[PDB]
Amino acid sequence: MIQGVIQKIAGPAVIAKGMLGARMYDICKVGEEGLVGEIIRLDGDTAFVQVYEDTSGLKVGEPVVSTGLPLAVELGPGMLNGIYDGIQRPLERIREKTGIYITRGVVVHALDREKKWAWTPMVKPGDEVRGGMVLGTVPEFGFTHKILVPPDVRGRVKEVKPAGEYTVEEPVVVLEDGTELKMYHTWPVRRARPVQRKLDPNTPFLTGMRILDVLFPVAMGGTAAIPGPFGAGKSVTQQSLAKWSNADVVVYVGCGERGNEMTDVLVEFPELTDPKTGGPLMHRTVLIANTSNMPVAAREASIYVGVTIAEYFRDQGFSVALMADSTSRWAEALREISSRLEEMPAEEGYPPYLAARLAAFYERAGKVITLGGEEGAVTIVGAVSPPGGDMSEPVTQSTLRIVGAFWRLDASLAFRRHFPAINWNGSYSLFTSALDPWYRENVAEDYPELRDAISELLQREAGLQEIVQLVGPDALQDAERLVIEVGRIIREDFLQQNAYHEVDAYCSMKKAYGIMKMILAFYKEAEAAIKRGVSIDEILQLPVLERIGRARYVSEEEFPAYFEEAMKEIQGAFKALA
Amino acid sequence: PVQRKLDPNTPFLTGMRILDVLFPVAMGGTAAIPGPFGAGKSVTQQSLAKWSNADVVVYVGCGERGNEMTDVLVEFPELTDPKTGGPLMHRTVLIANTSNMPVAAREASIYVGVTIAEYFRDQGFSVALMADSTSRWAEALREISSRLEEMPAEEGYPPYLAARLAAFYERAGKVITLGGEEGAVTIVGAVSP
Amino acid sequence: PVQRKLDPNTPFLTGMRILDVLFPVAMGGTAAIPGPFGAGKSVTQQSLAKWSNADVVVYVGCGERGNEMTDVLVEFPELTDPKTGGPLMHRTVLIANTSNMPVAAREASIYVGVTIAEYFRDQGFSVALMADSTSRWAEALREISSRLEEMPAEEGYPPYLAARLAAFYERAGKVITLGGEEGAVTIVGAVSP
Amino acid sequence: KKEYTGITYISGPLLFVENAKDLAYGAIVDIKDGTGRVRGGQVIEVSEEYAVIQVFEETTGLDLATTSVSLVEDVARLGVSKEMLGRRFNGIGKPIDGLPPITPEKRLPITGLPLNPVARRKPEQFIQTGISTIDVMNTLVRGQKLPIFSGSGLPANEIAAQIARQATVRPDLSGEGEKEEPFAVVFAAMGITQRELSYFIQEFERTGALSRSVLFLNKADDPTIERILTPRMALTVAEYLAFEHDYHVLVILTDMTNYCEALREIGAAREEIPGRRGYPGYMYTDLATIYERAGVVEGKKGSVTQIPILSMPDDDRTHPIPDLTGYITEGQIQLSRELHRKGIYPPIDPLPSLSRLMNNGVGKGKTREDHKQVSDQLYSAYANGVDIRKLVAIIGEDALTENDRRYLQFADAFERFFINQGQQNRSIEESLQIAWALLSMLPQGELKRISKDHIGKYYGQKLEEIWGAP
Amino acid sequence: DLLKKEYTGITYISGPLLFVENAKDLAYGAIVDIKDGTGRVRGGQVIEVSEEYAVIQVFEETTGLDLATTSVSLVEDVARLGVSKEMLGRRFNGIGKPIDGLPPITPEKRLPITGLPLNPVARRKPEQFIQTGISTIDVMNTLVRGQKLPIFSGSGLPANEIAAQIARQATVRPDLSGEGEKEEPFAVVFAAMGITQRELSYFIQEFERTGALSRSVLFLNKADDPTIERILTPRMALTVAEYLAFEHDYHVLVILTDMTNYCEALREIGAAREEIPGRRGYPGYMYTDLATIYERAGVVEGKKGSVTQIPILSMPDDDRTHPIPDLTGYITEGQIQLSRELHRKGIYPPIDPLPSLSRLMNNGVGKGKTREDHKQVSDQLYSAYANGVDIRKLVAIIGEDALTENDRRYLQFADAFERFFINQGQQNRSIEESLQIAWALLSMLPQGELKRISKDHIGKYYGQKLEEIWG
Amino acid sequence: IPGIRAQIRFIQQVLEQREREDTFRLKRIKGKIEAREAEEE
Ligand SMILES: Nc1ncnc2c1ncn2[C@@H]1O[C@H](COP(=O)(O)OP(=O)(O)OP(=O)(O)O)[C@@H](O)[C@H]1O
Ligand SMILES: Nc1ncnc2c1ncn2[C@@H]1O[C@H](COP(=O)(O)OP(=O)(O)OP(=O)(O)O)[C@@H](O)[C@H]1O
Ligand SMILES: [Mg+2]
Repeated sequence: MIQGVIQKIAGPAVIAKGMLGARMYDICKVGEEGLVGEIIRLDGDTAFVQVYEDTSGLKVGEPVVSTGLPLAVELGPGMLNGIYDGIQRPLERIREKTGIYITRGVVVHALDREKKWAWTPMVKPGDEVRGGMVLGTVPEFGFTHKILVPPDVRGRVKEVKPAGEYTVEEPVVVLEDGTELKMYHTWPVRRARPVQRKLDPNTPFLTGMRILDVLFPVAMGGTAAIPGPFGAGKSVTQQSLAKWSNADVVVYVGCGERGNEMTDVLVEFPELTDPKTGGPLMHRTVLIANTSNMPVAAREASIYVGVTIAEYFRDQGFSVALMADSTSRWAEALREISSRLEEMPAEEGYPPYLAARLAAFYERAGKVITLGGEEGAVTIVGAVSPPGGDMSEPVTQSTLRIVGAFWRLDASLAFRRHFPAINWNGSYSLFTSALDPWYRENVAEDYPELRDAISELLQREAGLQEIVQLVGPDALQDAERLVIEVGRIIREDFLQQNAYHEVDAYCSMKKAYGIMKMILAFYKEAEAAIKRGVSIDEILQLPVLERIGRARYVSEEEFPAYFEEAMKEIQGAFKALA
Repeated sequence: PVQRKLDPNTPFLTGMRILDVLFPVAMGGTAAIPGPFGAGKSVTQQSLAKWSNADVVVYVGCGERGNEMTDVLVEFPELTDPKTGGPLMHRTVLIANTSNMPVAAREASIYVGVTIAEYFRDQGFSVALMADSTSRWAEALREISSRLEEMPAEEGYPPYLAARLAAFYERAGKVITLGGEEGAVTIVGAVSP
Repeated sequence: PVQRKLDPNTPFLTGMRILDVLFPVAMGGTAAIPGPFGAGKSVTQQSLAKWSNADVVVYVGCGERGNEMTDVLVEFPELTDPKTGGPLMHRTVLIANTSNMPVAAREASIYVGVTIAEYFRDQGFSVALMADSTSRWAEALREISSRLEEMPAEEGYPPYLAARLAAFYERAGKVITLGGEEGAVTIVGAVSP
Repeated sequence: KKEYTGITYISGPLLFVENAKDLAYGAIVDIKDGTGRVRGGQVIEVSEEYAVIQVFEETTGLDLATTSVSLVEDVARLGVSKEMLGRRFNGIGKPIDGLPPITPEKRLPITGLPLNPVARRKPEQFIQTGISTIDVMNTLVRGQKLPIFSGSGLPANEIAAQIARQATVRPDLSGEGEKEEPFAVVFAAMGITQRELSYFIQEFERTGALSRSVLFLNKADDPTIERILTPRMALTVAEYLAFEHDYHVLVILTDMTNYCEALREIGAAREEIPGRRGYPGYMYTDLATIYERAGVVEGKKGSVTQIPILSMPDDDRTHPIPDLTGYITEGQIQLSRELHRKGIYPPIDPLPSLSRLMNNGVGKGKTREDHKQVSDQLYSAYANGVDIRKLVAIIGEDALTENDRRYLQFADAFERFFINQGQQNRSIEESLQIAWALLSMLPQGELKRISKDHIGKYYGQKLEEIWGAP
Repeated sequence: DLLKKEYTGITYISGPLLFVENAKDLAYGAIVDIKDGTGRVRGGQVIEVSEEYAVIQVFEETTGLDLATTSVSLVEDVARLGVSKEMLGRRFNGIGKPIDGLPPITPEKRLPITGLPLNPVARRKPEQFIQTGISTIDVMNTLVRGQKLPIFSGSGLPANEIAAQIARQATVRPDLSGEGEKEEPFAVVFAAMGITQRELSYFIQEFERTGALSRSVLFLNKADDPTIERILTPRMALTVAEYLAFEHDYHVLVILTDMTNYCEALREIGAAREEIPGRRGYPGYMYTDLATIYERAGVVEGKKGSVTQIPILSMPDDDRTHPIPDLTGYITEGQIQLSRELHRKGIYPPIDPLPSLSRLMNNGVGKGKTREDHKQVSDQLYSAYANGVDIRKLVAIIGEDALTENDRRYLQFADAFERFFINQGQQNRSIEESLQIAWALLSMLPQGELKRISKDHIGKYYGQKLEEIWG
Repeated sequence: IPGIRAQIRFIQQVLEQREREDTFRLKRIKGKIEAREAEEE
């Protein structure tokens, strides 16, 4: 195979000579330790290699071999309830071999080769086969893992194995041409897994958070971005999405972030429950951890590994949520490598291709009909980390032009310990109009109008706040004061939400609808009272306000009775005055 | 070349009382007008063309929009010279450039205009030069500078912008030609920030 | 070299109430006095050199006016030492590299001044070092780095400016001398943002 | 034909090829790899020692030992035909609707030539978009460039689709006129997402607008060079139709912000020092070469009109893209976030909107006689109303005089019934009727900017005429 | 291994960089000795290797180096530090050589200074509450054992005093947690990067007063010391700290005095190397480099030791948007940000709680750890202080006469907060005292405004007046 | 209003300075690569 030697070592970058014939974006083994790398430039006989591990100690003259194939992921049973590195190495196995530290050059299989899986064949001899069709099933943590033909494989089936207990290395099915199909196949990460056809997003992605799921929703096949400065709550929001989202599988990609967050997920999620199937929450989760102090070149690989795993679970008919912990660190890694390549930068050091890469990543989302004819989806929720909190960075601006929802976080709110800490004025969604039928069917026939009424009230508050700053709250009339006060009620009792509570950490759609109805009814009553001359100061003391404010913490099961009583009490609190 | 430059001791009768009285310009002077939308800049410039005491009028649109350029190229033929009642264009040279013409032409527009004005001045005449949107010309200069990879000054303009502007404007003045006659070039430029 | 460094526990008396009361400096301390032009940096430092309680003063004019050095030379010979009662110049060392003198000599002036101050400290005196403009030393570094073609940090200054300033200021301190006597160097540094 | 195999360098989007002095500058090339896959590229530099190709799409499988380059075309050309109508392409002209490829009447270089200034003429006739706030207050005149400035979450795509489906000429309002004057719409989308693509396909298919439109859709995951080429091909087709078959083409360029970002990326890929704010120093000239392919020509019955739709990067008018677009174009239709959040669609704020050509396309013999004055009165009245709305929050409704209260109610009704027309297609007559109904609320004599005869003839109509069926 | 290979043939010396041509046998990252003509030996590290030459970053000044008599020799391929438990009580310099006159230490292991990533699977979740004795940290910005909680200081702000006080007062509360009651102290590793003599004198005097120099390792790079030696100092310190913690079951507290100086050294090297900068000239890899240091703290499953970091950095112009604080905050697990406004008013420790943060706080507070009302009390304190600041801004434009009664109560709360909770001087406040003060202050507000505190907690702790504590 | 105008002018000046420094750096590096190609290819 193509063999050469090292010419030059500068950080994660290795220049290899004697590599004529090496292909672009091929995996190569640098040095005697077989460090995995990727060819990013061909120059004469030379080849530029970015090494996915550390390079300290490497000398000039050590061998460099090209595998001949690009970065690939092993897809098959054995992935859920597991944590992987950026290039899909099981970290549990690495701890078993290494100690508490991650050492370089560990060769470990992505999927367990000894575990035995029960196989129920779905095909018989003489059956036609196409890529993506289902060859059988294999139970996995309460899921029915579907064995799928590789997307570019066809033919007829020679002999299917009888139902039994085998491993992923055994040819469960073999075709006429001699192709030996196993429980797992490999796929290049940088290639979008083919699908039959895309579908218009028309169902919501429930996140459990009121503000996101009500005012700034995201569809199942949708994409969202959550930018903010450090200390605003991106990680808490994304962990809440992992815990409480209505997806089937969750892929969490820790791209260049704190290792304590991955540790937190690993330690805590086994003690929690899956919202739908009721089992442990780690059974529906995959973790890709490439922390900040790990090799920088693998930050790029983490995103592709995560998206490919998500597309695989989508091809199995599931609905998947992909949580990219930081795309900003991916961009920073690209900038580092570009500096090693001595290229012309663009904007603040970023290479010209950053936006194309980001678009290619985000366009891999969506709701599809799989090649096998099921319906699966992938929802991407990426986080951006602008320097200084500035939203005019190239990464944040590029994300703005591709995502369907923008959850802008705010430093002023987080400083006040007001969470989720979402800036309402600078946030938006594009899936609201398309999700009206679903809301009418599954929440309430007038949910769209209540949501729009709250949007109207918040915009009225935003308009009046200019005058508030100019002259102060007392200078306003009574109706404007009521607009301000209802705005505060919405901020504190509806948009505010506590993630460390045993009740308010999750909110259903009907609970949000009930709270919104309570607020709208109160606003109408109070406006009428002001029209009949009641003093505004006397409205703020109506006891019903404490019930409206405490509704958040009511349990989900108890909520309907509380809400019926609250509507009765709202009618009473003004009816008595007459 | 000219034999001598003379002092500005004679007026440039624009025909408009406000300009000719409150803020007058001398023969061989220099003026500036901003162009805001709806301000009548077009009518004022056409009136300078019609009623000024200049024998020739050179009009330069360095980087105008296509529609403004067609407006000016459709209106000027329709005007009538008050002095003779013949077409005003018989004593006018029009230099027309649109935004999509080569940047070299848009930079050279004002120089072509000022050279032609100097030629008619040397023939013993009094010529009025009206350069519309010298800001677009400055934009052409800035693009050319970027193509040369020059270090800008201020809002990306090259550090020699003022030098070029002075070179263009100081070519105005009342003079005694090499033929011994008297002629002048009066420049009215427009700035559109 | 020195035997050991000590904790500043004696005031550096400047004769100016605001500095001596609200913002004191110890005898081996460091002070910076930035200000725009016309604020009183030079007058403040001259007053420090005239009335302070240092045995020796080393005044260093880097990239500043020559009239100031001329003023010092003309005036101090007819002024009295605060403590010893003799002429003021007899306790002053003047290092002058004015604005229009060679630029790279500013660095040498700073280093020469600090070294002479250290010498007199090693003789057991209390020495005040007045740097008239450290900004001009930074400018000299910037020019020399431009001739080296080094990649610049903020505002074109070389990325080691902070290190050089730190090394210069860290020569201040009250110390036990190699001969066992007690000495101090107090550096007041003017900055011209 | 002739294959070049001296590939000496591959890095990012560039590959160097030696002994290629026969490749013209800007020629389109094909790249075959070891697996036989064919990529595409463009010659970006030709020298006596090597040529530089810019590769569309990625450069994954390429190797220096099994890569060959062949010439496709010396000049990027587009095969245009009248059969293009009813078809959707991909930004380099390839069909993406599944239909057979067209047989061209001719092939034209996408980089058209500048129009001769002395061949132009004054725009003097209007296009009826069906939207009241544009038709009445910021009219559109054939040959104009009237961009839409929008924001991040605003519905610019929906407005684009609505104008695409509703835009028509009105030959009957211009004297007797000609009943048959062909009209076409060219819709150029740059860097759109899959959901937006599906939306556009559905919108064009449902109402039958496809039959009179040509679509050039470039996705955000498509190559950037295709994004740069898309507007040029759109305008090539538009010029062909207008100036060879007397069509009245309306061109919509969906996202010029995407085009500008792609332009900056391409410039940085060729080692160009960027200009102001990091954008190319020639962005002005490039935008001009796009925007100035519209107008009306002497002796030709056709015209080209442009509606470039750009998203204000951070709701900032001082940004390069909108500032330069303002230099080149004539006015702007400004979308307001306050109206959008208040629930008003289409959220066009008349106050910062301006149509620079409205005068020449409005008046007698084109529309109605009362159009200019009605627009002026609407503008002034709405401004007064917004002012009173701000003041009443501090002084109170009682403190206001009676005329001020009239202005308040007028502004509310204007927002509710004029701006907020939903998806309805309003003819100019219906819009003017609504305008007069809104103006009837103010007393006669406060209509200081409308002639007496117009007020007499059209004043008094109650709001019940349109309130019954809003 | 046992032989000395010497590389004459140096072709370049400029600033911090040295080029040596035929050095094809030098490993990337190796450590070398540079011997000049006079015999002085200077260090350096290989940061680029090729068949042409090797780039060496020098750790000292280049005065006296010539291209004829200068030579380069190898010390080791990977930079390792000799590590022994007997390093406690010793003072080392930036490159880890003794400066106290005692003999060089006999290593038990030679560990690489860069270290290795800690496996996320191996990590343990930090949950032990550390009582610092400072109310703003203890109640509202709780510090746990195994956390990276830096201090964001200014030019003249007293961050060093706060660090000394935290080291002096730190302790766990075994009684409140239910675990074994042990009184083992902290082992303090102290890394000074470009420290002035004034600050170093203060720190040394304070530690000597407290008798902590016996259980402390000091790595001192002063202001007169070479600038490029600062790249190694934090890594040496963290190597020692990790060794002690995860091989000898120590609870290590690491103080990194000035990370701004470290970042400046990084910028010097990167500028010499023509690295594409990020913002304000700092290298594009500064985030990764800072994470290689900060992320070396935590706790590991199945071991009793820990590492806790308290980095101190000075915000250049009190700018939180500057790259150094920005990246640090993106990496660390919170920050304690000082305020110059409170400093001018005389408040010590001048800690502004609104910009401060502690990520891991929720893991070390609550029932069974400190007390049940802790979290809600901190949330309510933030709410009330934010209201007070807003009302101050309102008064700045409208005047006190227009303030309603509730607004005046909030202003009075803000002033009392600043004067009695934030301002404590040098006093060790138990978490119970701090909670008591917080409660006495919250009692200045009507019962109903405490929306973040549960009704039962309000019943159990509301009402006590501030006079019962003082006066 | 004048104070906010002064603040705006200051911020705009700082941003222009940062842009100028970036352009200077880009010119340096482009010249570096060009000189590399011209001299040592
Ligand atoms: N001297 C004048 N006498 C009468 N009417 C005038 C006079 N000057 C201007 N006007 C009127 O005012 C209008 C001025 O606005 P208009 O839009 O026409 O200006 P413009 O000169 O074309 O502007 P710009 O050059 O900035 O594009 C003229 O069209 C005409 O209606
Ligand atoms: N303490 C003072 N008493 C009286 N006049 C003073 C005092 N300080 C400054 N001045 C006046 O201010 C003038 C300028 O002061 P000075 O020369 O010290 O400025 P500077 O801050 O050093 O500025 P520059 O950078 O221009 O040299 C002095 O000539 C004197 O007129
Ligand atoms: Mg001075």
